[PDB]
Amino acid sequence: MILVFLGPPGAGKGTQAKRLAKEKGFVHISTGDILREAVQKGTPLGKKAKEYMERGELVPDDLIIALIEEVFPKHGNVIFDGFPRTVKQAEALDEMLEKKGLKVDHVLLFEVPDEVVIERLSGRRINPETGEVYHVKYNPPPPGVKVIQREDDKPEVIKKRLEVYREQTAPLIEYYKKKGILRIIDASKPVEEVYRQVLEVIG
Ligand SMILES: Nc1ncnc2c1ncn2[C@@H]1O[C@H](COP(=O)(O)OP(=O)(O)O)[C@@H](O)[C@H]1O
Ligand SMILES: Nc1ncnc2c1ncn2[C@@H]1O[C@H](COP(=O)(O)OP(=O)(O)O)[C@@H](O)[C@H]1O
Ligand SMILES: [Co+2]
Repeated sequence: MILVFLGPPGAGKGTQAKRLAKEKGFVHISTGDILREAVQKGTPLGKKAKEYMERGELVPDDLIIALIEEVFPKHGNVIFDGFPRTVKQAEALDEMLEKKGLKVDHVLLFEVPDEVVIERLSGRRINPETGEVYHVKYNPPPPGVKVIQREDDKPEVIKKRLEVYREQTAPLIEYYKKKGILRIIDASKPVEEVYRQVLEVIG
């Protein structure tokens, strides 16, 4: 089965997806994670993407659409996490799945207010050795463990990513609600609670 996790940055989409992949064996496709690997490796995608990312802008559709083609697994259930981000991306995803006799089964919309997303992101910390994600207030790193804060988690960039989310990504809500596959999630709640609600949604 094929899920899309949709919603603003910091809503908790990655936290839930990684949890789901791990416990239920979903294939977790994180375009954010994939892109950062590429940038850090200086691949051609990496080198081109870098500037858009640093600046809180969207990497161009064609690049991302091709990236998805590359990583989409022949078998397994799939969580799309951070893709699609635009209407053009969603149209292309539909056609790709189609050629494979597949489709998007559920779009989960992680609803959470602007106020909450700023607190989630500004406090997001990463363990660079394992890539485990933490938060200063809600799930603090173990003492003596070194962690970084991502550049795009800075206030100015956060502001721009929110803006980008509202302009380009938010119209996906109506796009999927149209298909009758959009389920709403209350992403404001604690992790365990948001998680139980994700499980109930997907049966
Ligand atoms: N589907 C996509 N289409 C275009 N660009 C993307 C996509 N996914 C990620 N990116 C780029 O990578 C950056 C980091 O993505 P992501 O980790 O999903 O952001 P967030 O901090 O909101 O989780 C995005 O701001 C964007 O520049
Ligand atoms: N339900 C929640 N309540 C409180 N904090 C959360 C919750 N879900 C995630 N977080 C924290 O908020 C930050 C954003 O989570 P993340 O999954 O990285 O966001 P997204 O993937 O939607 O961009 C992370 O630091 C994470 O540890
Ligand atoms: Co993420």
